[PDB]
Amino acid sequence: KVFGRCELAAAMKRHGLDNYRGYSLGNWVCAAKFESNFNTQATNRNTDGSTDYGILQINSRWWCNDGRTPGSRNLCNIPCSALLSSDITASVNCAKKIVSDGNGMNAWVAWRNRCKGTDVQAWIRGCRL
Repeated sequence: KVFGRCELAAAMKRHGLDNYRGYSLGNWVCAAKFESNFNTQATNRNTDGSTDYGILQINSRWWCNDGRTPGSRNLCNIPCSALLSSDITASVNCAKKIVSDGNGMNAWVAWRNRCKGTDVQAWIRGCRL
């Protein structure tokens, strides 16, 4: 599913991401924009042989099981394919664990490089939320 921006904002907010670990909803919307372009089906192989999955590009070395990543820990206890669903529940639950791991949203490289320090509230402008 390719979400609209405000559609995603509304779903993330319903699932309790706004202000989760102190990160406003715009941070989460911005991260999804630059991780996946709001596409739940996005997959991207990493250099280490792991793959990133879903709207928040969650990795198969630590967080989910894809059956092809040696050393996988599967800390979210889910198949990586659950992160590709049109229903973002599994991605949100896993993202809540990731952002709680010590480095906050720095865990998302695209957030660090493209969102952090910017006017992230622009990402929810115009939305009825």
